[PDB]
Parts: sequence; C-alpha cells; structure tokens
Amino acid sequence: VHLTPEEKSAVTALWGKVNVDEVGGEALGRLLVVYPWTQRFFESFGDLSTPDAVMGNPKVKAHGKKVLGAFSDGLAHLDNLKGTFATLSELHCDKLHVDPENFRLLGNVLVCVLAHHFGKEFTPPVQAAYQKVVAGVANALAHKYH
Amino acid sequence: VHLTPEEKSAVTALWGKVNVDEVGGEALGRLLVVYPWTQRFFESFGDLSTPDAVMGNPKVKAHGKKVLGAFSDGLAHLDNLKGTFATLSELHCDKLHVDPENFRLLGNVLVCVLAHHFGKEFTPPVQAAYQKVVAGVANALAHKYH
Amino acid sequence: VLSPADKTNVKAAWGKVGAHAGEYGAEALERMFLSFPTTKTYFPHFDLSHGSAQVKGHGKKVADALTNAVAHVDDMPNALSALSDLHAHKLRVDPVNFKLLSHCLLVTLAAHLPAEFTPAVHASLDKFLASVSTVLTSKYR
Amino acid sequence: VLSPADKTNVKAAWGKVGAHAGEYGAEALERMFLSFPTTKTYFPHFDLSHGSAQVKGHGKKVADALTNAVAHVDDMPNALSALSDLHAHKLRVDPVNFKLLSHCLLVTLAAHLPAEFTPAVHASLDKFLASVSTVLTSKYR
Ligand code: HEM
Ligand code: HEM
Ligand code: HEM
Ligand code: HEM
Ligand SMILES: *Cc1ccc(CO)o1
Ligand SMILES: *Cc1ccc(CO)o1
Repeated sequence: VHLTPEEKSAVTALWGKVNVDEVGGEALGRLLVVYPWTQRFFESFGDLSTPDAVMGNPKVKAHGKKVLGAFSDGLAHLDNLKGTFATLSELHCDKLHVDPENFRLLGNVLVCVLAHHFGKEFTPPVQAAYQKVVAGVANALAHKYH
Repeated sequence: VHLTPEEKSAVTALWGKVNVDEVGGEALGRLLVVYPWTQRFFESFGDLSTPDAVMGNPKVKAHGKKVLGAFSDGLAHLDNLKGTFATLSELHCDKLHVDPENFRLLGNVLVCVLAHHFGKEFTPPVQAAYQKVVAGVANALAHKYH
Repeated sequence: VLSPADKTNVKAAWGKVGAHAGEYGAEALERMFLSFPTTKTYFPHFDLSHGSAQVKGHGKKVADALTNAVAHVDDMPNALSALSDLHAHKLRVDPVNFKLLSHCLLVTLAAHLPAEFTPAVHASLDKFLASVSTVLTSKYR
Repeated sequence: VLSPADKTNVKAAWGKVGAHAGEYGAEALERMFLSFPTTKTYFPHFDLSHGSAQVKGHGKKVADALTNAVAHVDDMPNALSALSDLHAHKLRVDPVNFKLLSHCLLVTLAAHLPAEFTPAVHASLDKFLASVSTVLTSKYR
C-alpha cells in the first residue's frame, strides 16, 4: 500500500485514539448484523440471534480485539502487507474458505465504525487514506486464494 | 493455477476443437448483451444498440479474436498465468480501470459459450476444469489491482 | 428489475425447458458441487456423488421453485417468502453461492438448448436468476 | 427486499437528514471521488474540487432523489424510472460504483448521526441503498 507521508501521519494519529478493547468488537459485530450470512462462520460464538445479542456477545468482543490487532499490524507494515498477512491468508483461504468479497466488507464496516466514533474528525481525506489501508489488508488476506 | 493432469488433458482436448475465429467474439458479444454497462468501454466499436447489432458487429468479432488468443496463451502457460497476463493486466487495470468483477463475468460468459458449442461434451468435470482456468485468468488480469 | 421483454423471454425460454426443468436443476447442482466444492458445505448429509438420487430429487425441488417464480414473476417476494426464510434466515447462505448456482444453471441451459439459448434469452434469464437470488438472500418475512 | 423493520429504520434515520440533504450528499460524493478516484470518470464536465458549487448542487439532487425513494420505498422501479434510464441506459454506470457511493453515504451518515447509526439501522440503510442501486442499474423499459 502506498500512502503519502501526510496520509500515513493522519492515519497514525487517528489510530492512536482508537479504543483497542472496543472498536474491533464493534466492527466484527456490525459485520455479523449487516451481513448476516457471515454468522455461519461464527456459530461457536453462541447467541447471535438479534443485533443486540450480537453486539453484546462476549465472544464477539473478544475475537474483535484480535481482528483489530491484525489491522494494527498492517498499519505498522504498510509496505509489506502480503508478508504480514501470509499466515492469516492461509487460515482464511485454505482452512475457513471465506469468500474474499467478505474481506472487503469487514474493511468497509471498520471504516464505518471509525466514522461513527470520530465524527467530523474522520474527514474525506482521512477516509481516503483508510480506504487504501483496508483494501491492502483485504488484498493481502486474499493473496493465498490466487 | 493447479489443475490435475487429467484436468489439463480435458481442457486442452476441448480447446483444440474451439473455433479461434468466432468463439471470442461470441463471448465478448454476449458480455455486452448480458451486462450492458460493459458497452461503456467500447464506444469506438460502432452500433451496439440491439443484440443483433452486438453479435454481428465486425469490431466485436475482430477484437474477440484477440481476447480468445489471450485465453489460448493462458492455456499454454497454465503454471504462469500472472506473468502471461502482465501486459494485459496493466492495460486493463492501470489504463482502462476495468473493474475486476467484469473479468470474472467475461470468463463465465466464455464458459457459457463453450457449453453452447459443445453441448453434452461440456461435462461437469470439463466445466470444473475450465472454471479453474477462467478464475486464474481473471485473477491474473486483476494483478495490477493487488 | 425485469423489463416486459425480459418477462416474455423468461416465460418463453422456461416453457422451452418444459418437462426437463427438474433434470436441469439436478445437473446445475452437480455442476456447482464439482466446480465450486465450497458449496458442498451447505449439504453435509447429502449423497453428492455423481447421479445420486438425492441430488436428482433436490434438483426437481429447485426447478419447481423456479417454475413457481416464473409464474409469479411480478410478485416473487410473496411467492418465495418461505424459501427466503429458509435460505436467508435459517441457513444463512452466502450470496456468492447464489451467483455460482445461477451460473451453473445458465451453463446447463446452454449445454441443452443449442437452438434456443439466444443472447437475449441468456440476458433475460440472468436477470431472472439474479432477481430470485435477491429474494432468497433477503430477510423480509 | 426490505422488511417492515427496515422501512421503519430507513424512514427514521433518513428523515433526520432533512435540510442537510445537499451538504450530506455533496460530502458523500466528495468522499467517493477522493477515496475511489476511478469514479471521477463519470463526471468529466464537473469541477470536482473540495468546495465545488457544482458538487454541492449535484449532491442535493442525489439526496433528494433518495428522499423520494424513501417515500416510495414500496414502489421504487416506478418512482425511479427516469433515474434508471439515466444511469443504466445513458450513462452505463458500472454496478460497482453504486456500492462505492452507497458506502460513502453510510460513512457520511455515521459521521453526522452517531446516535441514529445503530447496527440495526446501518443494516437497514445498507439494504435500502442496495435496492436503490439495483433499480438504477436495471434496464427495465
Ligand atoms: C480484513 C479482514 C479480516 C481480518 C484482519 C481478520 C483477522 C482475523 C484474525 C487475527 C483471526 C485470529 C486468527 C488466530 O487466532 O490465529 C481471525 C480468525 C477468524 N476469522 Fe478473520 N479476519 C478478517 C476477515 C474475516 C471475515 C470477513 C470472516 C468471515 C466472514 C472471517 C472469519 C474468521 C473466523 C471464522 C475466524 C476464527 C474465529 C474462531 O473460531 O475463533 N474473517 N481473523
Ligand atoms: C477477462 C478476460 C479478458 C481478456 C483475456 C481480455 C483481453 C484483451 C486483449 C487481448 C485486448 C487487446 C490488447 C491489445 O491489442 O493491445 C484487450 C483490450 C481491451 N479490453 Fe479486454 N480482455 C478481458 C476482459 C475485458 C473486460 C471485462 C473489459 C470491459 C468490460 C475489457 C475491455 C477492454 C478494452 C476497452 C480494450 C481496448 C479496446 C480498444 O479500444 O481497442 N476487457 N482485452
Ligand atoms: C435459484 C436459487 C435457489 C433456489 C430456487 C433454491 C430452492 C430450494 C428449494 C426448493 C429447497 C427445498 C425446500 C424444502 O425442502 O422445503 C432448497 C433447500 C436448500 N437449499 Fe436452496 N435454492 C437455491 C439456491 C441455493 C444455494 C445457492 C444454496 C447453497 C449453496 C442452497 C442451499 C440449500 C440447502 C442447504 C437446502 C436444504 C437442503 C436440505 O437440508 O434438505 N440453495 N432450496
Ligand atoms: C444511490 C445512488 C445514486 C443516486 C440516488 C443517484 C441520483 C442521481 C440524480 C438525482 C441525478 C441527477 C438527475 C438530474 O439532474 O436530472 C444523477 C445524475 C448522475 N449520476 Fe447518479 N445517482 C446515484 C449513483 C451514481 C453513481 C454510483 C454514479 C457514478 C459513479 C453516478 C453518476 C451520475 C452521473 C454521471 C450523473 C449525471 C451528472 C450530470 O452530468 O449532470 N450516479 N444521479
Ligand atoms: C431486475 C434485476 C437485475 C438484477 C437484479 C438483482 O436483484 O434484479
Ligand atoms: C431488498 C434488497 C436487499 C438487497 C437488495 C439488492 O437489490 O435488495
């Protein structure tokens, strides 16, 4: 991924304000609510039967912290995303068989969560930079499918 | 992409019977009819206003010959589709900005045209082998997006 | 959204399919399971072997659903409400798999209808199958 | 296909936009043009700079078309027929671009209406925008 120096700085400054304990669970929860077929991959998490049950599910919140840490790793390795996510790609592709369009969906849900949390601070130029990041992460995760 | 040795034999055996002068134009023509937003990329080709115009359009037929020739090249280098399609990938992604979902659509229209020509000879196992090929071609063409 | 010409083509083409609809439904399933083996995860208890009586019986069910949708083409959400609950609410089928089966149905029709699978018919059937897929993947009941 | 709960959620959330229509539509367009520069190809005659008066006025037309779509949620092919003719017949907009603008509209709503943009409402607005997009990309006359 190619971010300008200004984009990298704006992305980093915003990400430093992200609640590491909550934003991942919020993004994963909204994926399961907005795109309910993704719940099929997470039946072991228990009750996902209503939006409130999804968003309040402790297994969703706990796994979301791991998802967010993977995005954090991507942000620390913007020039080598494919190597950073090689093992995650084999897991999601060779083992879980997640259709890669869903990678794009989670990235865009994360963008919606950042916009929801930061309001007017999530400016169009900051979003543009985050779209490059989440596209890179999704491409890297889909790399082993190819 | 992979393809078992039996899948490789079935694919090349069928392709030896494909008419190189017409099948590419039929696939491109049906893409323009079935997915009409794709006509936006072909304004220099002339009248595309009816299915009869599309399927009889001389520029569609001539260009389709080149498209089919690119598929033939892919079939000759199944273990290096990415390199084989490198020049076309920069053309379609960096110059034309064709959305890569359309590569998958054209590959699947080609599969339909093969089934149309070969009938019962286009068995489920033969189709399954061609789906690996056209997925590999589409991913290779989209490489400059990755 | 189907045009009047689309609806004409779909009713005509599915008429030409005729009594072979159940066979073509079974052939489309077999094509899908072989070409896109990830779809087999939705059918863990099925005999998915070539020519299994279970897949042939399920293909008849899929085809009869499509025949009903053709007959109710102006009112598909109402016609397909129970199937939508099954696929979208209970089974949670990823919408990508509907594109796969729809494609395999189109391949099956192409393989069996060399005299009638015109470009216009191909285009109209694609829109019909996409519309059915939207209904079956929507939670509205 | 939208549920009764979906329509309730979309009317409730979109009704709060009100006179922000032009500002919020312009913001969604600006987000799209900056985030996905390939979309700019459809607007060659446009000044696309940040505070462009062209984008501000076009954004109001888009937002108001959505308000009209919300009012005619049960009747969108009829209500949006002229827009479908524009986007599908004349402009030939690639369907992918509707997903991009729809996402940028959700981002814009999320940035401005945090209390309203719940997971359930997010989900309903996504389906609504997907439904609008299907109409605008279909050639049904
Ligand atoms: C950018 C997108 C994504 C990222 C960064 C991501 C990241 C991760 C991470 C870090 C793990 C934990 C791996 C481990 O414990 O070794 C994981 C597991 C998993 N992911 Fe993803 N993921 C993404 C998208 C998706 C999507 C879209 C789906 C399905 C729709 C999915 C399904 C799963 C499942 C089922 C697991 C295992 C959960 C469990 O049973 O504990 N992932 N992912
Ligand atoms: C997916 C398989 C595809 C293959 C194998 C393929 C192959 C080719 C080839 C061989 C050329 C000629 C390059 C040259 O002469 O230098 C070409 C050009 C072109 N392709 Fe594709 N193509 C594919 C898909 C598409 C799709 C899906 C679109 C648009 C919807 C598209 C749009 C174009 C255009 C606009 C040109 C230039 C035509 C002109 O104005 O001369 N291609 N392609
Ligand atoms: C045109 C698209 C489709 C149509 C018209 C259709 C129709 C049907 C019908 C009629 C049934 C039987 C209903 C009953 O027994 O009460 C059924 C069941 C089922 N369908 Fe579909 N279907 C479609 C696509 C799909 C796809 C793409 C998948 C997954 C890849 C899928 C997975 C299933 C499963 C798992 C069952 C239950 C089988 C069982 O346990 O007996 N369907 N569908
Ligand atoms: C929810 C989705 C959309 C809605 C509701 C919408 C609505 C509208 C409206 C109301 C107009 C103006 C009608 C008039 O002034 O007479 C318009 C024009 C236009 N739209 Fe869209 N639109 C949508 C998506 C898109 C997308 C995704 C693109 C391409 C990226 C696009 C490209 C255009 C263009 C090029 C025009 C003509 C502008 C001009 O030259 O005046 N639209 N649309
Ligand atoms: C009429 C129509 C074309 C495509 C779709 C998807 O629901 O619907
Ligand atoms: C009702 C509904 C949800 C998604 C779509 C796409 O046309 O329609």
